[PDB]
Amino acid sequence: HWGYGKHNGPEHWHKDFPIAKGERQSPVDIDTHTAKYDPSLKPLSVSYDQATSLRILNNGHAFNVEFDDSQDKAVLKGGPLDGTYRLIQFHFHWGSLDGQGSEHTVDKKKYAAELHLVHWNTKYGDFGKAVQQPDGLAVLGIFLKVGSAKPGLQKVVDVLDSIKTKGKSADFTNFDPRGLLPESLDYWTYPGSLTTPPLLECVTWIVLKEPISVSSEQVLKFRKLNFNGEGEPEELMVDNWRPAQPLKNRQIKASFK
Ligand SMILES: Cc1cc(C)n(C(=O)CCNc2ccc(S(N)(=O)=O)cc2)n1
Ligand SMILES: [Zn+2]
Repeated sequence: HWGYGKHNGPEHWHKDFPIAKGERQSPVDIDTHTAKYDPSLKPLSVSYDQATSLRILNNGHAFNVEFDDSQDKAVLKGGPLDGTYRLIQFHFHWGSLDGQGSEHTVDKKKYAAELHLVHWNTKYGDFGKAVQQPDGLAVLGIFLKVGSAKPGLQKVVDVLDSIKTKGKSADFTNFDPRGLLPESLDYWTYPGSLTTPPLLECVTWIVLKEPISVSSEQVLKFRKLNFNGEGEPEELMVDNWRPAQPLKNRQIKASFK
């Protein structure tokens, strides 16, 4: 099965998922000089005040913080989006070292990690139908750099020892994802894909320019997670990021000058 190893990593995915070599794959490098400011882009509207987290899961590739998406609660709208998108889960991608881990890059700069807040377009009724549509998902991407701790991340960090290995989950209620948001909502946007199999070309990417800082200790705890299941040889969950993919016939737009 696919993963983040030397024999099943990103360069192999196209054999089972040949959309891997498609026209709108993610992530990409954001060349900041050639992204154009688009004055028609709107401010991003992030409304997380009623978000209801339920559970955190080690799925063997990352951990997902899952949300109850059965009511109109935690929604993303505005920005480049038409309509409204409901938060279903967030997760991260990170490195074995501070100098790598992000999926998107900025003028080739790799950040230590990247947070993905995943939302589905309500007009398609559920996530599984949304991923079949070219405007089905909106993923809010936020870079992480190592410096001062992020207080709003610590609750996630401290539950990780309970979900060390693949297939483990833990209750995770009352987590407020507003505590993971940078001060500024300036962003870049482009049409792309899921960054893990099935690599479906269903995402409007919204990547914030301002990173959040987390401490070394916080990322170090991400790096103690395991890709393996309990009772199997330990494989640390590190370097769970896909490299930048060809931009092809796409424009990256900036919300800001
Ligand atoms: C029920 C159902 C049906 C499909 C195709 N699912 C996923 O694709 C699961 C993977 N979802 C996913 C993958 C990558 C990303 S990312 N890394 O591009 O944000 C976000 C969500 N789930
Ligand atoms: Zn992701």
